[PDB]
Amino acid sequence: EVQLVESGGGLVQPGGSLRLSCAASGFSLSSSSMHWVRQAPGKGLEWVASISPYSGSTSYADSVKGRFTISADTSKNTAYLQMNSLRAEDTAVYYCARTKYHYKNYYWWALDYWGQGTLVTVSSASTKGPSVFPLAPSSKSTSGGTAALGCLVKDYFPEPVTVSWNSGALTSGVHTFPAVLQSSGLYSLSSVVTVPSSSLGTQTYICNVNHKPSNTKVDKKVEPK
Amino acid sequence: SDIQMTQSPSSLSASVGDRVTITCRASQSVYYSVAWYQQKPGKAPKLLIYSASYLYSGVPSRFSGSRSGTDFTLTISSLQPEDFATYYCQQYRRRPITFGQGTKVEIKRTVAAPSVFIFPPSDEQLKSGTASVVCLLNNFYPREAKVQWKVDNALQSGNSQESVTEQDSKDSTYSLSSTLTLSKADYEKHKVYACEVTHQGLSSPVTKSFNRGE
RNA sequence: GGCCGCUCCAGAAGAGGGCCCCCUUGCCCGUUAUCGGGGGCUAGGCUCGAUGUCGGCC
Repeated sequence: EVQLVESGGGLVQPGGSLRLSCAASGFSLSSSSMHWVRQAPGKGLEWVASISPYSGSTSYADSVKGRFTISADTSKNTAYLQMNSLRAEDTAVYYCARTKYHYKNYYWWALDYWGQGTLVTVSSASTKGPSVFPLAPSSKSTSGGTAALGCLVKDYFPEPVTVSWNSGALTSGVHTFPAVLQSSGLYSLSSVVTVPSSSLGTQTYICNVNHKPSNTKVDKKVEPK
Repeated sequence: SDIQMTQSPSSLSASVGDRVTITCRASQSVYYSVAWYQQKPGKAPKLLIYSASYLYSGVPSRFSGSRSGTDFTLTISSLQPEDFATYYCQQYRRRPITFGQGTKVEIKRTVAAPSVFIFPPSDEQLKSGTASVVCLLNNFYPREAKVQWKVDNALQSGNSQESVTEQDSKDSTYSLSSTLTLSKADYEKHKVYACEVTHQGLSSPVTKSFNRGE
């Protein structure tokens, strides 16, 4: 019956602002302490701020003191995290979480319910669609009677990109790798598939690359030497 | 002086029915103010254990924690398939609350060598001034693998990035992709582009390569 | 010198306090809040006090 729903995450440049929201149902904010904990891409968990809505008390991690402000509105059963002067190193999934109040425990214990998280990306990078290049099946890079081919989805921003093959008809043996952030601020990633070498003449292989933030759709056909 | 929580091991492999132990050491005493969380990819953490050994409502009894000095232990007595996940410890003895780096429990399976494949940059990309050379390591286990890029027999460094998939849902293997990125000018300087893969499943490293043009 | 005092000065000065360790909060306690007891360490850094090597008045 308990739900926490975060909203307000998005893309913004350094020095900008965002206001997160944490809508709670199934329990009352005045019977809890509310927290924001962030998870940077690939990294662990790190606490940001906490608030006791019953009393007004708040606390902050030393790295957001004076930039972020946690607040709660009991008339909306919601908590908020105003984020000013965002830097790149604030990029993360931001979760809110409740600690339940127990009038016998004499202090706040673990974080016993977490929301789904909202993504905050802080970057100077410009929104841009990908360039798709074929990863050509080789005449000298067969594995068995099995060949690998693919397509490189390069220099796009922000995440995410969707890739399918032959309009979704080809799914078996597909690996679409996690994107990597290059030093230029743009993402790149490859999707690959293994295929019978004997099918290299008769079957046509086309990767369908879609990037919503840029309305960019590419269909790239990959062919041998 | 924040209290630091250091989790070990960084990851471990196990099979259904096994007894799994994860440990977490506090930089100084935290009495019994420790909690343990489970988190699965692209999902929220779930509280398992609080006050170092107390079972949270709804947490199955195969989960248990204990304390020895500043060492804290999460035990799963009989690993079930839905427990493959990342586990974090946390202290709340003192603010700021702090988290361990997390322990990933991965599915055990038998060793499998990767199929290696090398991809020269497309002609299309070369005219735009950049060369990406891609090396694919397909369907291997365990995770640990090393890709060495070699250009005219010269060991490359700092000009490649790697990405790895999660354990395949059907056969639990990994696949890795490494991209070597060059200025087109540097690419034209050299002939032989080699990808040398080492892995426990390969008795000797596998080199895949091409020559520019030929 | 007498009387008064601690605003300045001293550290010549105690107590609070602080840090660490044990006890699953364990006499009584506990801000919607992390204690208490036991142990070890801590002095001039804060409060409060005391003092003179201080100050005020006659």
